[PDB]
Amino acid sequence: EIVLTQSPDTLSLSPGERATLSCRASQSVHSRYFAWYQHKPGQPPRLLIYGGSTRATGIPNRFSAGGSGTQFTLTVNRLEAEDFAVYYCQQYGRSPYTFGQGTKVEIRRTVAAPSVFIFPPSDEQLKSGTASVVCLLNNFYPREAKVQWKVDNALQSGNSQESVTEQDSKDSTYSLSSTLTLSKADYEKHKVYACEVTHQGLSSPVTKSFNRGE
Amino acid sequence: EVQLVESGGGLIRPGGSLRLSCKGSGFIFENFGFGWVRQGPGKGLEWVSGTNWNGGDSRYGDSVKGRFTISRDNSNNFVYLQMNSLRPEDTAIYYCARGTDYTIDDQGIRYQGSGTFWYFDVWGRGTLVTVSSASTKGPSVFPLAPTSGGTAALGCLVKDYFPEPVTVSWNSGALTSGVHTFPAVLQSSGLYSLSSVVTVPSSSLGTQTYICNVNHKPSNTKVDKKVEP
Repeated sequence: EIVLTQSPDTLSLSPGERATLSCRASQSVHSRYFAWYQHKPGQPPRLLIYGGSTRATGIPNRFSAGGSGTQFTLTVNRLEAEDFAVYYCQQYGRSPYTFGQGTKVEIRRTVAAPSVFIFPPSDEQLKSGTASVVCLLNNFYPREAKVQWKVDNALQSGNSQESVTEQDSKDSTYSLSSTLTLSKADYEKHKVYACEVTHQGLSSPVTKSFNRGE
Repeated sequence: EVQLVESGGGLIRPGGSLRLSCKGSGFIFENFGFGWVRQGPGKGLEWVSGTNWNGGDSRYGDSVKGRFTISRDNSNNFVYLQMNSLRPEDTAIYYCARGTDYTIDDQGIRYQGSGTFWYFDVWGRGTLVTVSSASTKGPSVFPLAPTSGGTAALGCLVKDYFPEPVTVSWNSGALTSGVHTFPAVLQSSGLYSLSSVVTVPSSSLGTQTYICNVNHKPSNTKVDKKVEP
């Protein structure tokens, strides 16, 4: 079964710029058995290209595609706002037909450091017998940000989960939560809790922390 | 005028069955192939099934072969997806989609009107299918109590509900500026969790009260919680 691998994973571009998306197939596919789609959150996917290089109805000439063998490309000649979205290739050379994993094209803006906050477990949640520590990174750009948890200075691994909003429609920033989940028993066993954040807009990593019970 | 409307979504337990329907209008339904495509949470597009104009040629993604059957009724313009022996991994948004209105034989001859399922030019808005053994449950709402970038921040942790979705508002709903509600995360327990947060002036903490209004209709729950510095 043919596996399609798209690259790069994400592009940060601005209207008027060119985007070039690539798709590697794990087996040779003939030039004419390829399609590309565009997909924005909350809306149905949209066909852009079929037959390797043919534009779908209504699709303007700024989109073009082609390729053969094990590499196919889509180029958006000069980006507009609606073009910021996820793009997928699809092969129909051989059943089962398959899609690539997607490449995101996102809006480039000026650097914005996160505003960083840490929230300890509430009394309520503790009484109920669970313990969640939340680290908030608010309104930042670019997307890349490293969040590390420390408990009594021991680096944490495998016990946190990050959630991230869509790029903001007005200001093109992201916000992110990192949530550290502990048994109440372990929470009670330690004192210092800390979220350390590394990001382009900070001159060095920022740590927010609290001492349990203070 | 041209449209595809899906129906039949919903929550089913593992091992269960579910049937999806797609009604086509505004085009000559008989000429076109059709397919189903899905997108699981945080995942990309996955090709599920396709059948050609007269339903003679039908094919399946590897992960659903056997369990899923596509069919069509060219008389009433429906395409269907029968999904049996459902698994947690089948959880996804399912899209009905229109295929081509031609095909090409091994000899390179093109047949106008004999559509198939090579690619999809018209897509339904999609219907959600959730496969889980989790019991319907309302959320626990916990306060996230309060400076960075000039402000304070506070929020509500809405934890352990099923199913989605929940909705969050602040101070009854007049407060939208600076509110972020995060995408839900499915925890190991099979229940969902998220946080809702909002940034506010540090001086204004003492003066004004902050309450989050959390609604979870599936379990007809409503909860309002005050966050205190």
